[PDB]
Amino acid sequence: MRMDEFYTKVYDAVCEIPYGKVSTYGEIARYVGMPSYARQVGQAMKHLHPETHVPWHRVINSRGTISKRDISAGEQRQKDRLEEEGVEIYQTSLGEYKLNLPEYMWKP
DNA sequence: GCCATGGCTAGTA
DNA sequence: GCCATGGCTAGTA
Repeated sequence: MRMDEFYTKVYDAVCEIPYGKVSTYGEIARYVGMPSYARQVGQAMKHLHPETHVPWHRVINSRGTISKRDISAGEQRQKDRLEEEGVEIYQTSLGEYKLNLPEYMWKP
């Protein structure tokens, strides 16, 4: 499979995560049949434009935290979105935001 | 080509 | 560890 397809397949899968659930880079990656490709799902999400109607906020790492995402710390926005979805998050010592995976985890 | 740089993470320590 | 992108440079031609 070529990139650009992959992407389309990701976004498809991401568009499938239910309102108020979530998944992880890792899961998605395996979902679309390329388990080794977490990081890239990462990047697929990165490249989307704001105007997207693709649920990129519903994807976080396997440690139930909002991925660091150093460049453009304006990922604060991912938090907001997720709260208004009802999902409930808190911070940590060392900052970060985090939630209860077993609950919110989309178990397809 | 070799190398650093990422919204990573299963399995060690 | 895994793996794409993209910016350097040995060193072929």
